[PDB]
Amino acid sequence: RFRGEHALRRYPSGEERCIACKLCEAVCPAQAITIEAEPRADGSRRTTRYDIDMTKCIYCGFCQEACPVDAIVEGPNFEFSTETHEELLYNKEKLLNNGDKWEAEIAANIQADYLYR
Amino acid sequence: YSTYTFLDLNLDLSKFRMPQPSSGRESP
Amino acid sequence: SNLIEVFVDGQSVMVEPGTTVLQACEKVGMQIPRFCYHERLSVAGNCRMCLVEIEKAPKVVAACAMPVMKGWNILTNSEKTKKAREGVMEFLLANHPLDCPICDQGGECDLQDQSMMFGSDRSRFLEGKRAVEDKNIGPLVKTIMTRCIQCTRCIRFASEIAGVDDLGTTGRGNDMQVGTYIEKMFMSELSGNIIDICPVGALTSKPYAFTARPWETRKTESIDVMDAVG
Amino acid sequence: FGSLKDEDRIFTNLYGRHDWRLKGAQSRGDWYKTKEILLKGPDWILGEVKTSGLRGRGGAGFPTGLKWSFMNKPSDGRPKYLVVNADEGEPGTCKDREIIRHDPHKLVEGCLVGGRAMGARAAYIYIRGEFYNEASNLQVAIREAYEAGLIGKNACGSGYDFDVFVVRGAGAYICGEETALIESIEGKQGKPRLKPPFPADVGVFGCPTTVANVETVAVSPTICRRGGAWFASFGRERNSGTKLFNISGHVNNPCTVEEEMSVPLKELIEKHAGGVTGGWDNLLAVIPGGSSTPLIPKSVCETVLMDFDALIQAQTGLGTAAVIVMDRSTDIVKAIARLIEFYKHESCGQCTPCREGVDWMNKVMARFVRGDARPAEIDSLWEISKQIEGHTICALGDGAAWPVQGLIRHFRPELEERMQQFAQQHQ
Amino acid sequence: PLMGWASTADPLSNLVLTFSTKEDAVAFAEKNGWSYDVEERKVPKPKSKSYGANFSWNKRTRVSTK
Amino acid sequence: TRPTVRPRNDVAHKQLSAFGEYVAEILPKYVQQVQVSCFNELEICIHPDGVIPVLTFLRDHSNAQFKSLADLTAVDIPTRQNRFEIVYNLLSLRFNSRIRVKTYTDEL
Amino acid sequence: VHRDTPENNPETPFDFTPENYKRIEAIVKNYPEGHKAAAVLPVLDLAQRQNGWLPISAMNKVAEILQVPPMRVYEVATFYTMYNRKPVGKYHIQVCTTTPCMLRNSDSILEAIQKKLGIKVGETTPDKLFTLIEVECLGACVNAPMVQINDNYYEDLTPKDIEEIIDELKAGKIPKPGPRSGRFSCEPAGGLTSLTEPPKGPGFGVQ
Ligand SMILES: Cc1cc2nc3c(=O)[nH]c(=O)nc-3n(C[C@H](O)[C@H](O)[C@H](O)COP(=O)(O)O)c2cc1C
Ligand code: SF4
Ligand code: SF4
Ligand code: SF4
Ligand code: SF4
Ligand code: SF4
Ligand code: FES
Ligand code: FES
Repeated sequence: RFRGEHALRRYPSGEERCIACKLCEAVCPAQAITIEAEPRADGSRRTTRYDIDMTKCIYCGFCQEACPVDAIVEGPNFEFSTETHEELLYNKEKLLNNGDKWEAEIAANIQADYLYR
Repeated sequence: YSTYTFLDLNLDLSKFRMPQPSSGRESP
Repeated sequence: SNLIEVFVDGQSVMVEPGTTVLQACEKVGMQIPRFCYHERLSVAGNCRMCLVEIEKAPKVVAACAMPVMKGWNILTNSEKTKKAREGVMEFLLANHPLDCPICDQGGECDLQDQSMMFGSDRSRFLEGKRAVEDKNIGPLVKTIMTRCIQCTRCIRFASEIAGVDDLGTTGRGNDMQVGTYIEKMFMSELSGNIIDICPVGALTSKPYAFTARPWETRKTESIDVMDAVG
Repeated sequence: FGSLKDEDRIFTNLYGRHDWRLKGAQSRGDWYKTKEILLKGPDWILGEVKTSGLRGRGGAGFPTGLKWSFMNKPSDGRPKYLVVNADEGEPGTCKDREIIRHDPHKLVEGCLVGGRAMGARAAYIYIRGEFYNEASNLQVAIREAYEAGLIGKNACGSGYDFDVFVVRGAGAYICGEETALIESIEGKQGKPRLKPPFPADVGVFGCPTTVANVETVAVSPTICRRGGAWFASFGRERNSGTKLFNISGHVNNPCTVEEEMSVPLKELIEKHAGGVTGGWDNLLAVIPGGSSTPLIPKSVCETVLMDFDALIQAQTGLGTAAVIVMDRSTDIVKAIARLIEFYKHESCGQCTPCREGVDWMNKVMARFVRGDARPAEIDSLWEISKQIEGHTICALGDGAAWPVQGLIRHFRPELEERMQQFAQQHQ
Repeated sequence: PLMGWASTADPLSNLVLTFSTKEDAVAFAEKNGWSYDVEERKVPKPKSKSYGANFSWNKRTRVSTK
Repeated sequence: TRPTVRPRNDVAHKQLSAFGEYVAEILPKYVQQVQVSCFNELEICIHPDGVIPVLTFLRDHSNAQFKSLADLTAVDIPTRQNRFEIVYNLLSLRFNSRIRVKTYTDEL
Repeated sequence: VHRDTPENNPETPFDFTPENYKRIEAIVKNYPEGHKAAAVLPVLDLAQRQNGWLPISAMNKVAEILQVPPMRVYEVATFYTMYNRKPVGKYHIQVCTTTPCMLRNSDSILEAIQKKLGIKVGETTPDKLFTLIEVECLGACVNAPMVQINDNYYEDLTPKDIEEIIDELKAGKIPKPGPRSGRFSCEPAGGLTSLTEPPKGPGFGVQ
C-alpha cells in the first residue's frame, strides 16, 4: 500500500478509465489538480487539461480513495529528481505515458489489496 | 349480443327525447 | 380579525382562513421537503413527500393540498413523521440508476440535498432497476428521460404559463413516460426555460453539457441588456 | 345478532331470477305505488333510510342515510347530478351483471327516488363496456317504460321527472373508487383526485354530485315500500339488511344466494348446496372479502358470523362479501402471488408509494413461490406492508398490504420449509 | 503563459464574512472606513394558492391532462 | 438508544450544575452569565472589570484550588459591536475539573 | 412491449361514415355545453368500431372534430385496455384467467389451445385473424374459467369447448354465446326455486 508516483489507468483495450468526475480535485488539499473537460465528438465526456502540481502535491492520496471509477492510482515507484522547476508540473501526456511505462506493477498491488478497502 | 345497433341505444330514443336539456352555461 | 391561531409545534401564529399547511410552517421559518409542489405553478400532490403527523389523529396528512381548520398542533418532528420522511424517500431511490459521476446537475439535485438530511442509511431492494429509453426534442434540451421521477412538474408547465400544449403522460403503473408520443419538436418562447424546473438532473442544457461542476463557480449578480424590459 | 338468521325466502329485494328477464309490463313489484312515494316530502325520505341503516355494500360502511342528508348543501348556484356505479372492480364479485340481467326495471325506480332525496337534476350511470351483451338490454328497458312516457319530464304528478343516460368505459379502474369516474366522465385519463379537497359532494364534475352503488339505490324503492323494522331483522344493532352473496372456489355448486346479516361460515357456505372439497378435514383457507380480506385458516372463523364487527373481531373486515376457498389442491403462496401479480396491471401510478412499491413486492413474491434464499426477508417484506396504509390516496394502497400482511400472520412455515427445501436443493 | 492558469494580482479578491443583519452591516464598513454600496433584501409574495379552485363551473382556472 | 452513540452521564452534569451556581451567588458584581455545557463544561461570562479578582478568587480557596493555567486563546467575532473575545481555560489540580472564562472586550 | 409510433403510417388516411356523422349529435347533446368539450370515450370507440384498429391519423382526425389539443387524444387510447393501436385480427378472444378462475382449474383452459390451434402463448395467429390474450375481472369467477369474445361471453368453458370453440370458429360458427352446459341462468342449484310467487303483499308503504 506504499504511495509514490502518480499514474493513470485504462480499461482493456484503451479506453481512458477517467471519466472526469472532478472528485479528486475537490479533496486535494494542495489543489494540485486542475481539470477542464469538454464533450468529445463521440459524445462521452473526457478531459482536455489534467495537471498534478508535483511540487505542491502533499501526498494525502485521497485522490486514490475518491475516484468512483478508480482512475488515478499512486504508483509505487520513487524514480524522480529532475533538474528544473519547469519540468515537474505533469501534464496529461506524461501521465498516460507514465501510466503505461508499467501496468503489471500497478495491477497486481490493487488486486492484492482491494479486499481490505 | 349484437356488436352494431348502438344507434338503437344512442340515436333512436335518447336523441328523440333528451329532454330537454338546458345544461347550463359554463361558457366559460 | 380573519385568522386562526394554529400551534405550529405548540406555538401560535395567525394565518388567513384558507391557506396551506406548507405556507403556515414556512412562515415560522421551517422547511418541509418539497417535490410535487411549486409556488409559481399549480398544486398537485403525487410525490407524497411532505407528510406531517397532525395531533389528535392516528393518520398522516400531506401539507400540499388541504386547508387549515381550527387551531391544530402541527407536530413537525415526531417519532412517526420521521417514520414517513424516511419511508417515501426509500422507494424512489431504488428504481433509479447509479449516475452522478456524470449527471450535470450533480451539485444541486434534490435527491442529494434531501438524502443526507432526511431518509435512511443503506438499501434493501436488491435487484431490479427498470431502464427506459430516451429521445431528442430540440437542439437545446439534453434529454435523459431515464431519471424522471415523474413529479409531474414539467408536464403542467405546458398547460401553465407557456401555453404550448405539447406534453403528456403516456403509460400505466410502473411503466409510464413523460415525453411526446410523436417526434414533434418543442420550441417556442421560454422553451429553454424548463431545465431549471426539472428538480432532478434528468433535463439539462445542451451547449453547457459537459463543462464543469457547480461547486467551482463564483456567483456574481448582474443585469442582462438584450431587451427593453431588462 | 338475533336468532342466527339470515334465512333465504321469497320476501327479499329480488323480483325473480327466472320470471322474465326482457322488457315487460311491470307486473307485480315494478311501478306499484309510483306517485304516492314522491308526493311526500324529502324529509319523509330523508331519515327513512335511518329506519333501514343501509351501510352500503360496496365494501365500506358510512351509511347512505347519512351521506345523502348530511354532506349535502341545498343549492348555491349550480345543479346536482347522480352517479350510480355499476362496474365490478373486485375479482370474482359477480353481484352485479345479474341484477341487470333479469331486473332492469327495479333500478330505474330508485334513480328518481334517490335523486329526489338530493333534488339532483339528471341520472348518469356507468357500465363497463366489456359487459356488452347485457348492457344492450339496459337501453331497451329505457325504450320499454321511459320511452312509454312513464318518466320525464313531468311524469308523474309533479314537475320533478327526469332522464337517465348510459355511458361506457373500456378497461377502466374507477369502479374501485369514486372521484375518478367523475373525472373520467369529463374525458381525462383517470388519475383520481386527492381525497379531501372539498370531497366528492363539494368538488365534483362542474358541480357537486353524489355517488352510490347498485344496491345502494336498487333496494331504495322496496325499503321505502316495505319499510319496518324489517330492514333490521337479522344481525346485531350495528348492521342491518339482507345482502346478496356469491360462492366460488371449490364447491359443488358455485352460485349466488341471498342471505342476511350475522350468519356463521360453517352453515353459510356449506348450505346451498355442497362442499365438494374437504368440507372438513381439508385446509380450507377462506377469503371473507373480494381481495382486501386475507386468508383465514380452519379455526373458529367458520362459527364466526358475517357481521361487520365480527370480522373486525377477526383480523380483517369484509364488505365486498365474496366467498372463495383453498382446501387441498391449491398451494397457498402460489395463488396469492397471482393476486399480487394482478395489481401491477390496474395501479394508476400517481402515488410514489403505490407506484414502484407494488412492484417491489411483485419481484420478491415471485422469488418465494420459486423457493429461494435465507429468511429475515419475510420481516423486511413485512415492514413494507407496514409502510403503505395511509400514504397513498385510493384504497388500493390499503388493498395492497392487507393480503400480504395477513399472509405473514397465520402462515409462518408456508415457505419457511419451502424456501429451505430449495436451500436443501442447492445443498 | 506556461500552463494557462488563472494567476493574478488583485491581492484581496476573496474575502466574504458572515453578517447578522442590516444594522451592523453599515457599522462594519464605517469602522474601518472604505466606500461601499448596499442592496436590499427581497422577500417574495406570501401568496394565495389553494387547490380545489382548479375545477371550475364557469371560471378559467381549470387544469387538464394531469 | 443504541451502540455507536456516546453514553452520557448525569453525575458530572449534576455537580457542575451544582458547583458553578453558588459562584455567581458570592460575586454578583462581575458575573453576567453562567451556562452548563451538555458535556460537562462550564462558562462564566465576565465583564472585564473583574478580570483580576475573579481569577484571584480562583487563584486560591479551600473548595477550589484551580492553579493550573493551561490555555489563553483569542477568538475574533465580527458583527458583535464588540469584536474580540478573550477566553481562558484553567484546571483544578485536586478536583479534575475544567472551566473556562469568557471575557469580551473591544479593540481600543 | 413498447408504446410509441416510429412513423410507419402517419397518414393512412381514414374517414368516418356519413351514417355515423349524425350520431355525434346524440352524443354532444348529452353533456353540459361548454364543459362538454370531450366525448372522446364513445367517439374514439366508434372509430375503433368502424375500422377495427385505428391508426395515428385516426387519432388526429377526431381532434379537429372536438377542438381538443391532439396531445390530449394520445393520453386516452394509450391508457385503456380495449383500444387498439397495432393492427389486429377479425376475432379477438380472451382467456379470463383470474385467481379464483385459477382455483377453477384454468390450466385446462390454458394450453392444449396452442397445440390445438398452432399458435404461441399470448400471441395472435400466424395466419390472419385469431388473436389470443388474457384478461382479468369480468364478473363471474363463479362460472368456469370462461372465454370472452368480441360481442358476448362463453360461460362454462371446458376442454371439450377447447375442442369446440377453437374448432367451430375455424369453421365460422357461433359457439353458444353463454353457458353452453349446466345451469343456463347461474342459479343457486338447491335454492334456485325460492318459492316463486308474488312478493308477499305489496302495499306496505303507509309507514
Ligand atoms: C378493492 C375495492 C374494490 C372496489 N370496487 C368497486 C366497484 O367495483 N364498484 C363500485 O361501485 N365500488 C367499488 N368499491 C367501493 C368504492 O369505494 C365505492 O363504490 C364508493 O366509495 C361508493 O360507496 P358505495 O358502495 O356505498 O356506493 C371498491 C372498493 C375497494 C376497496
Ligand atoms: S480520478 Fe475521478 S475525479 Fe479524478 S479525473 Fe479521474 S474520474 Fe475524475
Ligand atoms: S496525491 Fe495528495 S496532494 Fe495530490 S491530489 Fe491526491 S490527495 Fe491531493
Ligand atoms: S422532467 Fe422528469 S423530473 Fe421533471 S416533471 Fe418530468 S418526469 Fe418529473
Ligand atoms: S439527478 Fe439525483 S438521482 Fe440522478 S444522478 Fe443526480 S443526484 Fe443522483
Ligand atoms: S394508490 Fe396511488 S396510484 Fe393507485 S389509484 Fe390511488 S393515487 Fe393512484
Ligand atoms: S410534497 Fe408534494 S405531495 Fe408531499
Ligand atoms: S374474473 Fe375471469 S371471468 Fe370473472
